[PDB]
Amino acid sequence: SKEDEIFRIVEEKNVRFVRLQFVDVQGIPKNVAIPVGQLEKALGPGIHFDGSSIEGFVRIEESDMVLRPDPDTFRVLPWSGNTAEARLICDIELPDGKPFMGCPRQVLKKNMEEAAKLGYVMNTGPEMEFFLFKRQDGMPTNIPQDRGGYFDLAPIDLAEEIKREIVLVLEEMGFEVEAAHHEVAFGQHEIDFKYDNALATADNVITLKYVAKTLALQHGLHATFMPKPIFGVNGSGMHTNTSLFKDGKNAFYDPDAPDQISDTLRYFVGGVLKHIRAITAITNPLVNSYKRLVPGYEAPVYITWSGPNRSSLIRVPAPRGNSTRIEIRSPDPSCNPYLAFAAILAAGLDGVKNKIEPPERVEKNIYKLTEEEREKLGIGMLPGTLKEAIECFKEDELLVSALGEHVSQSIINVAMADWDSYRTQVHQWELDRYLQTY
Amino acid sequence: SKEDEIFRIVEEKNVRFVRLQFVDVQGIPKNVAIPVGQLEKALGPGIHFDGSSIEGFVRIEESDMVLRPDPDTFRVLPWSGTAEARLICDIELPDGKPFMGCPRQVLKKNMEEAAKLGYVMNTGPEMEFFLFKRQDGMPTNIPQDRGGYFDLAPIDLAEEIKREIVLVLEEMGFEVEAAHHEVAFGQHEIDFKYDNALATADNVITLKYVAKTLALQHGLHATFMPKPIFGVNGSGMHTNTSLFKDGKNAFYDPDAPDQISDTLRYFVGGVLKHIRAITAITNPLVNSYKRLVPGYEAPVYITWSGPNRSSLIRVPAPRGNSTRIEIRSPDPSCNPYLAFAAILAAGLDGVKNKIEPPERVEKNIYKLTEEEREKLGIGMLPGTLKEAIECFKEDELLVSALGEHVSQSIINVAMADWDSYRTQVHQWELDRYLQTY
Amino acid sequence: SKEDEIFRIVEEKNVRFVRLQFVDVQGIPKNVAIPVGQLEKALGPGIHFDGSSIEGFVRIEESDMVLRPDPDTFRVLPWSGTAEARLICDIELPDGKPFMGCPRQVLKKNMEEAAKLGYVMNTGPEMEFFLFKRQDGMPTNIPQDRGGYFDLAPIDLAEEIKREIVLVLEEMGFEVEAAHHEVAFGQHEIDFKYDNALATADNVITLKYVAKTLALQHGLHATFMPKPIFGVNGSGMHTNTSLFKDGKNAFYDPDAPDQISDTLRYFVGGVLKHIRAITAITNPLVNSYKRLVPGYEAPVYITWSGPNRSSLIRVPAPRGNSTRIEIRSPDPSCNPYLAFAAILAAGLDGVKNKIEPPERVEKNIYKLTEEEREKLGIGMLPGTLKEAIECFKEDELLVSALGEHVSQSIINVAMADWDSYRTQVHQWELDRYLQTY
Ligand SMILES: [Mg+2]
Ligand SMILES: [Mg+2]
Ligand SMILES: [Mg+2]
Repeated sequence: SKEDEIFRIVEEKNVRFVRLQFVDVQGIPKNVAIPVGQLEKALGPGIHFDGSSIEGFVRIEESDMVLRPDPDTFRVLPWSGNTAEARLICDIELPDGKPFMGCPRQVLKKNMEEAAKLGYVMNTGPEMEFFLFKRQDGMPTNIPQDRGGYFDLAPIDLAEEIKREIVLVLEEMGFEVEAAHHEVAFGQHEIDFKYDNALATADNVITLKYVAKTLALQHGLHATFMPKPIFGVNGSGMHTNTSLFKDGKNAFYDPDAPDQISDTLRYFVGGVLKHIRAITAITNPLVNSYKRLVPGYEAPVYITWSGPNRSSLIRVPAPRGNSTRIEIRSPDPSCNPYLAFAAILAAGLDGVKNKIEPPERVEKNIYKLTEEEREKLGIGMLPGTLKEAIECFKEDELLVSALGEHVSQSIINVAMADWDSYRTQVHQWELDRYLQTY
Repeated sequence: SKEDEIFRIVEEKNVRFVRLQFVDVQGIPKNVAIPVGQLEKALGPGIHFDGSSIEGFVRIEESDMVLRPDPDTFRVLPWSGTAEARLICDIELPDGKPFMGCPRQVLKKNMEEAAKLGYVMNTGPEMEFFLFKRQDGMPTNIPQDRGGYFDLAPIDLAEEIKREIVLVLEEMGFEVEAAHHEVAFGQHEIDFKYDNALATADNVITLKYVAKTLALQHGLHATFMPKPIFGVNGSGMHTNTSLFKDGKNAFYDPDAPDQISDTLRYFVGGVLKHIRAITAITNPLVNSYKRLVPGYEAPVYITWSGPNRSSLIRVPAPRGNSTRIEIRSPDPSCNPYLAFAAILAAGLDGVKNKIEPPERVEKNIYKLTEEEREKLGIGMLPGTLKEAIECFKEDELLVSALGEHVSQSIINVAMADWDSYRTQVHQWELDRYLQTY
Repeated sequence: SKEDEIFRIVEEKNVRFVRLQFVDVQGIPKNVAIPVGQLEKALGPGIHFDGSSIEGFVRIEESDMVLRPDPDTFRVLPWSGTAEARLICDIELPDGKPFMGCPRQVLKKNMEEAAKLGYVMNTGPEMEFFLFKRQDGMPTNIPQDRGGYFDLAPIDLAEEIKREIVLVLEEMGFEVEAAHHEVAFGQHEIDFKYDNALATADNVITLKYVAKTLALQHGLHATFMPKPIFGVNGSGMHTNTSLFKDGKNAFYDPDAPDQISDTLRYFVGGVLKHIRAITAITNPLVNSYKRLVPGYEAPVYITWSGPNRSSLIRVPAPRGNSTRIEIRSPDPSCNPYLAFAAILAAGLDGVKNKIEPPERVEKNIYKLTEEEREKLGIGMLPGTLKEAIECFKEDELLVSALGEHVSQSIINVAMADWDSYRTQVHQWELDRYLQTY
């Protein structure tokens, strides 16, 4: 069985500790370290723990929970020197064996199972943008490690060595990396890995953030997936490439169709656009996410879909065949990948199941359009603030049902907690603008 | 004539310079210094100047304007040298036509419309302000002391400067009523007697001028910013208002319940009707809405009541020629000329059309639940500056009273501040997300 | 095939990453790092990427491009780790059509046109560059030493790093000819053997990459900026050029005077004809014209001569298969692909139409008077970057050879730099005028 190979690897690689990973609703990694002597117990009945101290999980009066590891996610952490360490991505179950409704990974699993009913397997291949910042007195800052730009090369790109270190580590963990390059903003970078099913890709996203932040710390740096850490430079975003597969073939490809795109592609897009306002509360979960998604500026805030036009929200790149896909450009890397993929799959399937026609394509540069011109074309915009998107998310009956009322309420609780604090704040901008004059 | 006494004062006090004061749409004082030899020219044909560089005035292609001083506003600045004086001015065009973008002219227009019905509006504002330290010649938001409400020295470290301000004000003709330390650190309040809206607005601009000037002489910075420090009280310009007709207080009616005339209730009904749009004038800054925060001890909930200090409109105890309402939503950063005009037009709309106000609310509105407020139908003010500007655009009455020119200037400056504020990355976001994400 | 040997090298040298190199219109190197597992995909269908964020490439609405590597350009970077390799790429569109904005494709096109007549252009540039100190991790313009021409240690403090660069270059297949300290402080020059224009341009981009990378490893900053220090020499990319037809040097003719063929003179006549417009390509920066200053020891005067090192075009002594002309006006900051293409098209226009060059000038052109230069009809290059861009707009031949797309990109970036440069208030102006005016 799978558990036999796990213990075979432990004896050979001399693994002495296993980390039992999972995420809260926010997507922040959590783990318990156990000696390898408890591994038999962890893979059997599971390791109990107190969930009342995890964000958006359970209450104090019913706090006992259980970690149910996923055997396939077993990897050895390469940065271990005598004394190795391994990790297991876990699901959360209740003491009675019932799956915990609030576990984000279980949510994606549920939505993937529903998609399997209809014969669809959603593949996702995200484009992770991130920043590398300096540390000052052991504390992270928002100072770029280099002042380079798009596709730049050393000596303008000062992070070639650490990016080479990150990619190598990932490959050692079974990743198939496709490309790595310096992004537009100062000290911004992008690592792209090969598409996979939603669950494996989500596990990979959480893993990549762990590896990136870890090695950056070893270099005296700080990696951050925050959407808009610096004002005046490009924000980091998570362009999510998506495609549906059915009967082993790309369900989005249809050679006998215009532009060689099937009606399934169009209906999937129609559903995603139909719910995009509510989805943004998931894919752009921070107050800071809307300082990148700002109306009226060079950002994918205008609800449109087009061909290879990189100013719309949903792009349809040139490749066809088994590479036919759609690129959703609104999400940013701070989102919970399990919940983001779940919300996109739910909306897209709602479009396929119900034959939701998408709007006309907009092959023009939407960024250079006038508000009057946008009104004539009926182009709407995404929520402007976090509170705006949460209100939109509350009303989407399909999304709340697809994510579960437990998860949905936790997302609303943490968001409105951040907002109620942010709206009361007095920022430096207000002093710099009014203090001398008034 | 008035001009003759002005020159009598000049020779006695040996005034050598005269400042020609006015304000842009934002309420910021503007002035030109002319030698006393040019005073005869100013009080006659006026002094020409360039209006293209004043906020919300005229374009570059038709920029020549004329300052027309109001002789009643002549005062000698008590900080001499080489004495100096000042004149508040109305802005006119070269052809003698009044410039309908001038805020002071706007108030004059709405008051003339009130005079058509025989009404004269009186106002008396409670001016809250902060006294902050200067660091390297630049102003800061550090309180000059760490005292509180009605505190006495040594806790109150600004007694000597408040004594100087009140003295200067009284020398300038003010009838000061009281001064005291306010709730927040280094916060204070000076109250002066009421007067007609035009007089009171001139007093408001003068008080800020006197307070800010003397604060500078003491190495401090007086600011009328609404919410300069997070976590402490904010500055609020409570505005007491009353209408007078045929010499008597139109808000008083001894034969009525609570001795409140129907003109009072109708006036309140109209103010509450337009209060969502008035807030763009009375609370014009982005920072204004860090004091007018929903769900906190702040006059955010649209209600009117008696002496209950938690409602938006308060009707204090005094009756007779002292009957008044107190509007507590404004803050000191508003343009007093525009704020009084917007309140006057809205209140007269209530009287003109007999707009019944909602039921009073004498309970503690701050301690009500969101569920309780919905049962009583209590609404809220705009939450942000954009929200209020959007409500101000749709108010056809207010835009017509203030004038399309002034209204457009207000919208332009507000959306300018907003488009800059909404794109900023603030420290709060880095403190909240940088370490974990 | 070539692809088979690439994978043979990968296994032996244990290469794990491959960089896909190219350049924007400005000549700045750009690359994408792909794991060696993706190399099979790159050499087949190619690697797609976004071209909207590359300078002077494509718009946002049609941004999907494809990198198509040239297998001949595969080299292993001698600074290993975890070995790394690189491939120079041509940019194509998703439909397989070549992107006519790609500078490397432009040179290819003009070379194909030269092949139509049986000509192959050869180039060998003399690369002058500076070695500067780093302060707080940022580059500076402080010379690493204070030495001069052909100076030896300890005066020359960059012997160890030049030894490293040449070693790396030779390991990358370069045939290095000589290296030495140049005139200015911390200035140096490395010369490598000539080759065809495409090969040599790849060598130029590689040399700057190797020089700048190793300089960083030693804590320095190598810069190919034309005039980074006022009062010392500037960096110049003398460009030796020759044409080959039927395997022999087309510029050599033993039966002719000075053993110079008519093809040589006609080629020179065409280059001089368009040299005012070529300068926008060969000297593309504002800073380029602080080295090309009229009235100083700099190749500014449009002339051609023999081995006289003061003319714009020099015909060195070697004949036979070494007959060449040396164009001394360019500087290292130019895009070598675009510079070689502009020179080729202009020279072929001279050969095609038999354009007679002006009389040679074998005297010291720098020591001539403005009066003397007018008698001989000697012209001058553009004085500023705007002057050269205006001359480049009117050159219908050059714009057609480089292509309307690349030409427009060049004009856009140049006028962008100029509109920013012309509005600046420089320190020189404050030093000259602030105290007295
Ligand atoms: Mg990107
Ligand atoms: Mg008070
Ligand atoms: Mg030389």
